[PDB]
Amino acid sequence: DPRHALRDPERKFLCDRTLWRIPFSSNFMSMGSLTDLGQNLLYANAAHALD
Amino acid sequence: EAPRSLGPAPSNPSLQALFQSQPSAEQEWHGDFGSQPQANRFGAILEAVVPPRSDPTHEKVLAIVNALLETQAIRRDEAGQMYTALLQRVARYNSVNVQGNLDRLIQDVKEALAQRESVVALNAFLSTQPAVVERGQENYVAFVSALKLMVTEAPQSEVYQAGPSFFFQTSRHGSQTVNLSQAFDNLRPLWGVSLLTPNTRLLLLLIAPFTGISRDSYLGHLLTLYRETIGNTRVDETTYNEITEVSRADASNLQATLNYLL
Repeated sequence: DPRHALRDPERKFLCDRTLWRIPFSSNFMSMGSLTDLGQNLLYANAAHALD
Repeated sequence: EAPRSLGPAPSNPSLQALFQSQPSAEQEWHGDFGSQPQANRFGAILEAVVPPRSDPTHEKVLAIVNALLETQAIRRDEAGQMYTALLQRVARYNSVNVQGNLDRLIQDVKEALAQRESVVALNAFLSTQPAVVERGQENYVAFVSALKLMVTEAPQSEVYQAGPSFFFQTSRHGSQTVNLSQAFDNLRPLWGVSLLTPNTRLLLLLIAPFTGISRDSYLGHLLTLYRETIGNTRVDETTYNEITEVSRADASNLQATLNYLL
């Protein structure tokens, strides 16, 4: 009712018991255990680095 | 129509490897030694007297990967990847037996490519098609013979199954596909006997130039009229070309002649 303080909404989510999944496939889908970008680099014997 | 491999000869992967990874002084595709400087003369003389032995492993693997590129087992942009993988495997398991097997494989793939440089689908289609009808087993037999003759004599024609029906296509990148299953299903009630669908009409128009059919039957009459129409079309094409070329010493003239001509 009036005679009350104004608003300031704040939103947050709470996700429990779940791992954040970032799949290696280009389209982020899972069309098979061996992703297409996993088939790439399979016989390329390269190194790269992860940062 | 892009060149599958870099070599000037699409076949002979060994020759393609020769073209790609050999100096352009040993190859042949179709001076005055003694006046050359001392360094060049002595180098050539020493190389001739004691030839330098080299490993024919990279050349063999390049020939193999060129053969794979020609066979389309390996795409164009992964040729280097497959080349490096094959080199790694061969170096891991290098032996005289492995080199002999590599040479044998190159010879066999070259022979197979040279020899190589639809019918089974038609056989399956004929097998699934009934071979006995109650309206004369001679028009059907001769029509089947004509169909086989035309599919065999066609340079680039495909017969394939698409679900529950068999299709006939006049060319790889064309726009003339005939549903053979439905065409024969329509033709079956009237072998030995306007009422034909465009699919079977197109089939008849395609098979008419390549056909034993008795002229008394309805199919015989239809084939004779289609042959006459096709001959009229060819002679009309010749007349149209002559008339147009003469009249060009206007697109309106082409309009007028086509309208009067069809």
